[PDB]
Amino acid sequence: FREIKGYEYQLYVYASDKLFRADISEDYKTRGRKLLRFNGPVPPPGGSGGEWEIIDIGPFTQNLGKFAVDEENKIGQYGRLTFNKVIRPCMKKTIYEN
Amino acid sequence: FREIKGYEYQLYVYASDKLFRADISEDYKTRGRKLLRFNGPVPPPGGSGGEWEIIDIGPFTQNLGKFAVDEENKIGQYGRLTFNKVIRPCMKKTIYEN
Repeated sequence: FREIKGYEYQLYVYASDKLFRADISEDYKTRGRKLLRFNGPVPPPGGSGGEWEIIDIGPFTQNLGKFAVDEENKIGQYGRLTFNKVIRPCMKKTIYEN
Repeated sequence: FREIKGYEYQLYVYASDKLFRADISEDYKTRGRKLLRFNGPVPPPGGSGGEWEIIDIGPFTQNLGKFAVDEENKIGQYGRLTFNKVIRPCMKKTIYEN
């Protein structure tokens, strides 16, 4: 916990006049960067703090993991994957209407 | 801010015995789900809290946005995009070595 492994940056980015969410990893030692997420268009953030909480890892959460693996298998970036389980911590963010 | 637009779930998921980070959106009204991120393998989370902070939107952050758009243009999910700007809030997470 003394040695840094890397960073993750989460951005709201306007491109072609539409708003996207993008996540970027940056390795500490090599400075190498990777795009992890780029989705939208998304609503602009409110001037107040987002609402987020850790949720349990019961059946609903396990099912989100199954969904994620099923959707990733349609993409194929990592070959054919077999879902094992979701572990703690799981986070839920609630996005409110303007 | 009274009406919910949807939720976002952030998971650590084991698939084929490797650990990935996955993010899922869930629309409130339709319950429709989308995979937004699935990357790894990633280190397992520590038993303590992750370290995260909001950072300014100066040149370094603008450059992360340019990177994100350049990388998304190599994917093409949204056509050819033109970077405009990164807006607040931008978040930085530090991932420490085990």
